[PDB]
Amino acid sequence: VREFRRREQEILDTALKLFLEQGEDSVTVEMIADAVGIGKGTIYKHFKSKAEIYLRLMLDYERDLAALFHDKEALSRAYFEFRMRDPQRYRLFDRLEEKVVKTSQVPEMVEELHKIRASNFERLTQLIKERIADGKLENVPPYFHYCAAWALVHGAVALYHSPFWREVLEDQEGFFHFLMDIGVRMGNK
Amino acid sequence: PRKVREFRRREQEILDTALKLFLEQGEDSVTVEMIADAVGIGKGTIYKHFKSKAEIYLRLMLDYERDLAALFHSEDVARDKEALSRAYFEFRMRDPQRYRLFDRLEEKVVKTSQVPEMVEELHKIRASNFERLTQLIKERIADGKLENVPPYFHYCAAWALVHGAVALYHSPFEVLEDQEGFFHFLMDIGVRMGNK
Repeated sequence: VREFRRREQEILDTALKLFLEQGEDSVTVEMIADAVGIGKGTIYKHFKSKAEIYLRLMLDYERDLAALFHDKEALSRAYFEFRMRDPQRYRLFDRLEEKVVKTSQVPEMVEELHKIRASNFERLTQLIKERIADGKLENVPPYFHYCAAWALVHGAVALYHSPFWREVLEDQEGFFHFLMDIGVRMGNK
Repeated sequence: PRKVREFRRREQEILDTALKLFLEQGEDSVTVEMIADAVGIGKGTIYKHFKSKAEIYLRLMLDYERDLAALFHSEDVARDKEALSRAYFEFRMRDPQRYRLFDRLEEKVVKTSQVPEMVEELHKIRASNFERLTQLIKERIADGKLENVPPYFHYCAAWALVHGAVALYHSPFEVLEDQEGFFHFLMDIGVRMGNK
């Protein structure tokens, strides 16, 4: 029943933690089975392969993003918070783009991923257009704002994996909120 | 004199040619003999300038750092602190292929035992450039332009924006018509981020 959920989200949450601690190529399905305490027979009733776990973790990420779009300033801020919390996951997903998404594996899930990604792209573009029409954002093509936000998030994720960040940068949580302020205010009219 | 001027002219032609060949065919493919042949000299002559490809690598990086240092000697009759801040983003964001090349060379030659005198040189100029850029930040904070947060906040934000812009230009994303207007939009954003 609802108990199917406990397992599912337990394989999901275990797999991801495993993937980020030890690299995803090293993590096999038996390992996620032992870590949660079950056999790979029971793994298969939930996820027929690790690629289904890969895709489900990405589909769940896009679904949480979509939930966010359901105060435009507070929304723009909560979008940068969501994109920039957890840089490790963002990098895992960037890698899975070439390892799983751009292949013939789990094609029904990959097809749904494209659909929710195109839909999320449209929603954030609409937020940009409304902030433009509200006079907050500069009246340039919306992909100016879209690609600027893409660059800022991408470079912030890269920054979090750097020796400067983990050894010289002091107040990491204060900097995090500074990054998000910078995100809300960029391109402002 | 003449002999040194033609020496330095050929050195520069070697560096211009090596860099072009590196970006066109991937640096790992390009031998010194490929470079010498491209400039029309032999191996014996190119050896008189750079004893190995690794020395060409390091010299290209040093040249970059000396270019950045000279940016910080812009006179104020021509560059105020806001104009200098714009010129830094301009210098940083033009040439994404070279930025991406220099990232790879960091692993290949800088963090290794090849050409240790040039590498020691590189870290010294880098430290001076870090101090120069931090100074510009602190002067813009004191002028009321930048938000009064630790200066490394602005430095890391500037790093993140340049890094992401370079990755944007390496993406398959026809998405960016009017790449010149967006380039000047990105520079305004650079100048304006973290403003009070």
